[PDB]
Amino acid sequence: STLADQALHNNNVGPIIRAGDLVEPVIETAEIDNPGKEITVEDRRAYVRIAAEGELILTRKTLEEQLGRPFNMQELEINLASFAGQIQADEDQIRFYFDKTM
Amino acid sequence: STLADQALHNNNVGPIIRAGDLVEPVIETAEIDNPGKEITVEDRRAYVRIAAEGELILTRKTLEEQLGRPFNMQELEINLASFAGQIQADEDQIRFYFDKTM
Amino acid sequence: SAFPVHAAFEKDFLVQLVVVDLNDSMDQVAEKVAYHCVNRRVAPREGVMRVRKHRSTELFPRDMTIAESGLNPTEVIDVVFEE
Amino acid sequence: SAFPVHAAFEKDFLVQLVVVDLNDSMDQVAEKVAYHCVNRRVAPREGVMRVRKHRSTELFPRDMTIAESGLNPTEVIDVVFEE
Amino acid sequence: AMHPRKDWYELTRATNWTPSYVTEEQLFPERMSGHMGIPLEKWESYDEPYKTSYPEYVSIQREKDAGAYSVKAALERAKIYENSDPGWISTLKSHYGAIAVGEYAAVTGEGRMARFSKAPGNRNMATFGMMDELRHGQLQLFFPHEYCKKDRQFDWAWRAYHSNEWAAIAAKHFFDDIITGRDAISVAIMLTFSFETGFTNMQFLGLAADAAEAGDYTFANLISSIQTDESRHAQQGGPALQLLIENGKREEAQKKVDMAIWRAWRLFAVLTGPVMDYYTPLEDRSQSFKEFMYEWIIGQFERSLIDLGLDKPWYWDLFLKDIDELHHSYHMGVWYWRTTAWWNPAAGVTPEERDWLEEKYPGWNKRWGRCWDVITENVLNDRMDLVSPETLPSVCNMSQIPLVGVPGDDWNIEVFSLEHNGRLYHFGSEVDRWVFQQDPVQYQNHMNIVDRFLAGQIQPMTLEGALKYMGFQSIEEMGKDAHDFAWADKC
Amino acid sequence: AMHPRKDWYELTRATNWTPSYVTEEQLFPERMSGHMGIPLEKWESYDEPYKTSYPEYVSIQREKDAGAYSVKAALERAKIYENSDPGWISTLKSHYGAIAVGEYAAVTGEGRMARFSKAPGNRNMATFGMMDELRHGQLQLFFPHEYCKKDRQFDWAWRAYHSNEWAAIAAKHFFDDIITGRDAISVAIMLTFSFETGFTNMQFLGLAADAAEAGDYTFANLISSIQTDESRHAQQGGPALQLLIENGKREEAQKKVDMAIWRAWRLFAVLTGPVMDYYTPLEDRSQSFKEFMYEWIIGQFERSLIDLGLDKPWYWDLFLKDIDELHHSYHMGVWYWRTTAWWNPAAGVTPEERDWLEEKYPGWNKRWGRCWDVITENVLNDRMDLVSPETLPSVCNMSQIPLVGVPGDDWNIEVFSLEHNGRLYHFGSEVDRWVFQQDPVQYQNHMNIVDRFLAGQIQPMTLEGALKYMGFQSIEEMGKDAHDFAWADKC
Amino acid sequence: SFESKKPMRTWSHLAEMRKKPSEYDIVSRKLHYSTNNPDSPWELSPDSPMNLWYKQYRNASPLKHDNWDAFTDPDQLVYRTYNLMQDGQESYVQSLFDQFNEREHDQMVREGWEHTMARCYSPLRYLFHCLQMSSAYVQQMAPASTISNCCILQTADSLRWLTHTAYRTHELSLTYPDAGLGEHERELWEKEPGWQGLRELMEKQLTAFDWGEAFVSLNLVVKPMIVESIFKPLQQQAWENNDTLLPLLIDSQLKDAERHSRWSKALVKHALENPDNHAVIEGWIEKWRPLADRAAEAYLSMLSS
Amino acid sequence: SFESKKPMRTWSHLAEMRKKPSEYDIVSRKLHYSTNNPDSPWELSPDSPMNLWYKQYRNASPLKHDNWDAFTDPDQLVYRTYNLMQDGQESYVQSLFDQFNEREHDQMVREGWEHTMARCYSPLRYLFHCLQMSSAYVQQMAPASTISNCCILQTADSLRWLTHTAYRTHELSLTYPDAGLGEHERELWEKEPGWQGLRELMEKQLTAFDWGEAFVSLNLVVKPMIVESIFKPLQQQAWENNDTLLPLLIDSQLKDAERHSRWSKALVKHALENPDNHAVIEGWIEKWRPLADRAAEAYLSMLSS
Ligand SMILES: Oc1ccc(Br)cc1
Ligand SMILES: Oc1ccc(Br)cc1
Ligand SMILES: Oc1ccc(Br)cc1
Ligand SMILES: Oc1ccc(Br)cc1
Ligand SMILES: Oc1ccc(Br)cc1
Ligand SMILES: Oc1ccc(Br)cc1
Ligand SMILES: Oc1ccc(Br)cc1
Ligand SMILES: Oc1ccc(Br)cc1
Ligand SMILES: Oc1ccc(Br)cc1
Ligand SMILES: Oc1ccc(Br)cc1
Ligand SMILES: [Cl-]
Ligand SMILES: [Fe+3]
Ligand SMILES: [Fe+3]
Ligand SMILES: [Fe+3]
Ligand SMILES: [Fe+3]
Repeated sequence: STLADQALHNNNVGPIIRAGDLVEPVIETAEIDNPGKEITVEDRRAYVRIAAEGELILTRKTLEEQLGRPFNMQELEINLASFAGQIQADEDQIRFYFDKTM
Repeated sequence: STLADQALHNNNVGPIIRAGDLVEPVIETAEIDNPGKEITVEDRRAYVRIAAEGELILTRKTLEEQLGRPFNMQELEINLASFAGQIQADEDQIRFYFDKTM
Repeated sequence: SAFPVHAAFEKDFLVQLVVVDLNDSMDQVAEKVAYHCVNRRVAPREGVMRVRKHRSTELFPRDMTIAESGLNPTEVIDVVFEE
Repeated sequence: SAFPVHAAFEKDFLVQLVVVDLNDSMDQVAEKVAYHCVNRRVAPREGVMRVRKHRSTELFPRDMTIAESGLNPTEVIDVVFEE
Repeated sequence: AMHPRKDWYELTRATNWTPSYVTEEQLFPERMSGHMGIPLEKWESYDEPYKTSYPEYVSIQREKDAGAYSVKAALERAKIYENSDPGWISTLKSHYGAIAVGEYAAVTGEGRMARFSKAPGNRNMATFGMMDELRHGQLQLFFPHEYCKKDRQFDWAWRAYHSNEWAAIAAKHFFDDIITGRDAISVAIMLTFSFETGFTNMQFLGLAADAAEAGDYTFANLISSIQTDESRHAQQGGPALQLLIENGKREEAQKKVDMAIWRAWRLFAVLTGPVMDYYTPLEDRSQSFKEFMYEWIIGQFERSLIDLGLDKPWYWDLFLKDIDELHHSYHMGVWYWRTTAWWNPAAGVTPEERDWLEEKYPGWNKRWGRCWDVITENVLNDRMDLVSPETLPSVCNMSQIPLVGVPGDDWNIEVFSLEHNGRLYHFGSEVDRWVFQQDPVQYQNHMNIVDRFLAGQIQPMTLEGALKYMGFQSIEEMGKDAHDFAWADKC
Repeated sequence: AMHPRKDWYELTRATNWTPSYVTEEQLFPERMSGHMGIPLEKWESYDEPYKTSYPEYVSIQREKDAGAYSVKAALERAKIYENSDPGWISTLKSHYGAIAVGEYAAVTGEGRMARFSKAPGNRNMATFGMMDELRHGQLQLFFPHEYCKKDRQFDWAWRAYHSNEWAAIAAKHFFDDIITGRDAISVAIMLTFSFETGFTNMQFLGLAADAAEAGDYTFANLISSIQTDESRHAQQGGPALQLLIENGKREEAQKKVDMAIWRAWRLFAVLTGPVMDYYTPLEDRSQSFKEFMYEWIIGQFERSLIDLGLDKPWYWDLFLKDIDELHHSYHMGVWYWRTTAWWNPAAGVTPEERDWLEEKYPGWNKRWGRCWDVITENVLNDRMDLVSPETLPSVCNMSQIPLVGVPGDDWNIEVFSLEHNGRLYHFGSEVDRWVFQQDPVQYQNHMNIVDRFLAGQIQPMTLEGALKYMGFQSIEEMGKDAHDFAWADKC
Repeated sequence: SFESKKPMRTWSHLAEMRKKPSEYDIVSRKLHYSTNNPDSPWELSPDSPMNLWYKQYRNASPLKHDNWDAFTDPDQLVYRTYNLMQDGQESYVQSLFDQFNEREHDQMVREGWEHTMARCYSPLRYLFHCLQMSSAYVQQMAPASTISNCCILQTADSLRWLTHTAYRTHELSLTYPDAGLGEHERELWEKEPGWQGLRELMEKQLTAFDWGEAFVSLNLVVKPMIVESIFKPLQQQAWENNDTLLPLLIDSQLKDAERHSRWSKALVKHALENPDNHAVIEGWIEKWRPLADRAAEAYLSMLSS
Repeated sequence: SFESKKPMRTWSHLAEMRKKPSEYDIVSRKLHYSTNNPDSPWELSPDSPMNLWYKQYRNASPLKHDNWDAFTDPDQLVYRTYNLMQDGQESYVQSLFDQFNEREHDQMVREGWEHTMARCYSPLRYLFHCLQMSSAYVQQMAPASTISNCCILQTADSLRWLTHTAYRTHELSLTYPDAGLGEHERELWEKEPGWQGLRELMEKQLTAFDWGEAFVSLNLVVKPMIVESIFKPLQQQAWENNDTLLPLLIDSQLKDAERHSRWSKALVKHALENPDNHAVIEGWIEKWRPLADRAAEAYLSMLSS
């Protein structure tokens, strides 16, 4: 429960990307579109858990650049296996975020 | 529960002194024997709740000086209605303290 | 053929022992409970009083008697108003 | 005069259905439970096996039969060793 | 020269030995000791944090009593009985009745420890605890005794525990469960830790603040001096808890704490709740019941419990909701059925009080206020038949207090029922049902006042028959409205 | 030019209207809708955070399937069936059997919402959810089908839900309670929020990591693509929860979440627990079951639940203790009674595995290890009669899984029993008993496999009779030790 | 005793088939386990609310058959092939929308056509969503997975049509911002006489809870009426008012409607293997047809006025 | 009907007394409500463990009386007056300890006396704590509060004597650090022959759970033996060995012991109002006296050797 309390008391948000061609482009995009947030990456081979504190944005424009081919934001669904945080998504970007601070 | 969480997450320790001749001497002693701790006092007329963060010491010697008459540490029981924290007490002093930090 | 139930009336603050009769209709059960609530602690209002097993969704039919209901003595019922 | 009980044996990981007899002593109950535990998942040991209602403090007497015990079918018993 | 207590204290508790002519288990039977199979040797680690010695105890306690009695003697002519608001007088009547003979029963909890605890320091501190509770029983008989000649309701300081009155059965069912009806270790944890470090501060210090605001110094001085003893002997529980945890009994310890806190809570909600938010004059209400709960139970007690390594009880969120709600309903029931109390409940619902209630419990007027609106209308129109009951409340088979909920605009009430050995029981909360299921042999054949009424034990089966069964001896003893409905004149 | 979805999306969910030819309650009956009396107008505020539109859905889903099927086709000759550790093959067998036809039952939970939810956005997102679960049902039949010709235990991908096999009854009793047997709003909260944002990540991503470590990319690729759909349709629950809280139904919402999480937990402990800590080869164990629980359920799901304004469940400390304990016992039972499973449990107790287990769960060898020591001795001495059962386990009347505890040095086991309408029920936890008491009409006349055995429904009353009742059709289908006890050679 | 048996080439339930099982057979057939136990469809108390609902509105339906599971979608669609087909159709529709918008098609419709669209076309989003809700109901109640699968795809098709309507309502409003397009459809559905027969029909159809009556009222009465009395007349009117996009859009929607008609007719053929079903089906058609007829009549008079 | 009655000058149970109730009467009399209901002493299930304990070891005791509550402590002590009295006695003892220490009393005892103290005096802390534990047991079991109050004060007195012994054991060790004072008492209590009769007596007395037998074995057998065979012989030996402090300390402890004897004898007098009690009391005295006698004999031979 010390372990459990510490596990629960996080503000980590971000995409969990399944293995495939979106892993590195999303990590790169997370770094670029959240300047001055540290991005943490946990590699589980079948998926990668990418996080930041409180808010993590992915913009279509940056993702397209990092992926290296035409990309529409809805396409991320092909590779977005899960996510931490609440989600706000439109044609231009996706925001993972929390209302509260623990 | 926001209110309750905040009520629970305190590290306040200290004596609750019932109305009588020990109230002001104990407040004075708490200030003197814990230099560089802020002492908080809540007056409830029938009793006064005196606290500090983490640890509050009362020494017999200071209490005797503030009370103005010969005083043995065990006598505090006449006026110690309750206390916050765990207690460690001997002929020379009483310590109110917590093991944990919330 | 006295039959004790525990009854909670809509908007009241407690559950009370109300002694009804084995052959009372749910309509008659409702009235006997209301005696001990309406105009004592609960404001009177228009509408039809219905009886259900405590916390239930299903209302008993108005004409159904307590013997037909399958309720056991000292079980808890609510008396509420149709929406 | 088959009598089903649910039995938890000391040091084992589960409760099992054990069918005993109405006129079995607690000693005989204990042996029938142990058949399904000792040397399967529980190491044998010295001492006397005793029977109690699940979680109880009070042990049934060794010579007491299940019919004399007042246990009901499908109630849970523990089989433990005297300290 | 004299030698300091630290140099010889260890010898006063070097009293454990290895039995030879009887077994350890015969000398300390688990049913009376509650050692949970933990051997004697492990109990020698027990270290009471609040020590005293015999010569210090008699000297200090002599001083404590000389002050309590001196203040009482000096203030006899202050006309508290005649000049105080009658709701304050009802507070004294309820306190002495609910408490005096319960203090004396606590002698027995402390004696159970002094004989049957395997921890030598516990046996000695329990000996002082025996003496302390003797003090408290004797003080709280002596103090109200002078009022016998004024008011027969003061006879209940002695009489209550000898009766079947509903509140006295609720008190005895609780104290007999946590104090006198369990093994020494259960007493250490349920009584000295859970009850005496947790809840008694509400009644003996919380109420003391109100007493001082009310100008009743005899009473505020008395109850705060009593709590000075509690602060010492209550420190028997923590070391027992620490030892249980160290010896692999944390789960058993936690369950005992969780059960005792809940049982204590429902009783304080019925006694202290209505006192603090309704009987005490508005001008004398130092803090609300909820505010005092947050100071004493949440800020102080729960923080201590966490420091000792226990967890918040499973029902914590339930408890917090209950603090906002339960006692308003309990007050309403006690007032509506006032004739069955040995004190005079004050309604406490003048417009000025209702404004305070709304500030302290937002949403109050749309809930309990709805019921008080109907009651107030009836009183104003002199429909008095509608302000007295003609049936029994349904009663919890654990707390012995009626089954209540939230009334008015967002009406919600829930009864938690249980079949057990061919009998149907009803409980006022999930937690009360859970307490029963923790130890059904403690409770299963107990019958609450409603169960007895339905079984033919109360004859005649009428309000009057119930009152006689409950021990009332004259028309004057039955509870009435404290102000004889004078509060309606302000509505 | 085309217009962006934001400019026309509102019109796709402007579908609520005021009924006139039937009443609102006839069109949305509470028993199927679960609107808790909240009027239609209030449901128009529902705002699904993970939107799509029909033309995007068909395009994207076309791509998702083209990849899943392409990878399967490309890896057909990789010899997974022949070359994988048999414990990995048993993992596939258990997954497809426990899951395929349950996915197809989830179509019905989503359909219940598409027809009966009063929230227009929910009805549309549930329409996509219907399609998603159709996908998942069809994928998880198509993928194992190729193995039918290799191994009859793969027939259970289709057969399991059509049988009375113990694990299939446990799965159906859970899915029928949370998915197909309750109103639309209960489905939103229990299925899409509690189960689909909480627990399914364990099986569809947690296990995927192990699958990738094991070199089974067909399977890891399949289950992670499936979870991409779940991530979308699972976002139906949060907005429903937010609305319930806003409309004064927080307590009802909280109770539904607390019940669904517990029910899901006991099932995952029996399926995923043994897979992660025992069946998966030691070298392929990306993290322990407990470590994955702390990542997905505690760090991710519980933090989300708090962000939405709900409270930690009452039984939180119980749950955490269960994570350290329950699945080790469940694994032991599934292995001991392996003949009643349609997969081959691996024991997973070679010395090297026991060292890992000890590191991941300190104290393991003194508890479960004590039982494995006896089993291991019997296997080594070829006392095989002692490694197969001759009676039934006692079974929980909620989870349909056996009643277990902690074995070995600090033996502790507890059954929580209940009388209800002249019948005795037994539960594996306080929480399972509580779930029953929350809604007894859902459960009261259900009979578990043991109840049926005692009632004469299973004939003959023998191990063989039980196996035939459970749907086994040939000697090859019954579970055996995965490695035919070859693991003993390392002991 | 337990005998040794060899691995089967397919699922045990299909192992006796003459022909090699298709993708359709493998992934679609005999998936409702809720029909196995007449006394408790679901693995719960046999008298739980949903058990009683299913025993009443599925098991006890007058429409009866000893092997509903034998039903086969004549199109044999599975999720995979449905998305392939519909991605093609939707891509075509999106390409039409794009090109017609480039040509400013909406600007050149006959004077006043925007008003006819606002009254007779844009409130169809309500009617289409009713078809969606109703299809979902037949899905959850149908006694074979092969029937339910037809209903799921039909539910998705109804949402497709709703989405076309939403998109085109919004688009048309951009050329014609003063016709109440995207603003007054609920008011029209609720109060306009031409919509009232339709709204009355659907509110009542949505409360027919027997699976057989639900299927017959939806698929054999309501939906063929929509093709005859709504889709085709609108194409005719569009042609008289120089709307060349609407007839092309409706032709794509009609491919969906004709597929729903095909599986519906296959189900009727399968059901009529039981002679009792003829009277059951006929009587439901006669119960529902007058509501359908009045629906169609009011709509057409609204459309042609 | 309920009649009007005037306020009483005292509690209802005392209102009929001839004399004005004393402080003692008001605060001490008839406080055990656990004797009111023979079938459930405590307000719990009538067959709860502690209800059964009380029905067996209190209610069903052979020692019987129809009004135990009428018992009166001849000293009529209440908590307040007990502390006044004992503060005086303890202050006197502390003053003796202080002054005798100033005079270095311990240095001047006869050669070897420190060894006699280490063997015959310092292990008394065990015996005294046994009296304490046993007094607490009679307190919790006694069927009247006036009896229980005598036992509470007696428990406190036993702790007083234990505390004197601890203090003096430690003090003596300061002058004589090589006699095992404060180090070897448990070993002696457990293994030394002279202590074995005492230790056997107390282990068995502590397991006599019937309230009447507990009272008789403790107060009428064990405690008078301690006065006769331990306290007085030690005073004699101290006098022969120039220990002038020990006789003065023992005389203060003897005032306590003589008070315990007074209430014990008052209780016997009260009990013997029932003629049946003579045989009950006599038989318990005869059961316990040989253990007491052997206790005393072994101790005295240890002391005089
Ligand atoms: O609008 C959306 C864009 C991308 C995702 Br992923 C989800 C929704
Ligand atoms: O040793 C002690 C000194 C003072 C107090 Br208060 C308690 C104990
Ligand atoms: O006498 C009563 C006490 C409390 C309630 Br609530 C109801 C009646
Ligand atoms: O008949 C009765 C009415 C009220 C009570 Br309280 C008891 C009995
Ligand atoms: O708690 C109770 C209140 C009133 C009665 Br009558 C019985 C019990
Ligand atoms: O078949 C079984 C499954 C789990 C347990 Br635990 C026991 C038996
Ligand atoms: O007789 C039996 C033995 C084991 C099982 Br499993 C079932 C029946
Ligand atoms: O969960 C169960 C495991 C084994 C049997 Br047999 C029955 C139920
Ligand atoms: O349903 C739609 C298909 C294509 C476009 Br562009 C818009 C809507
Ligand atoms: O019991 C004692 C009394 C006085 C002193 Br000094 C020491 C001990
Ligand atoms: Cl519970
Ligand atoms: Fe006290
Ligand atoms: Fe106390
Ligand atoms: Fe799925
Ligand atoms: Fe899903």
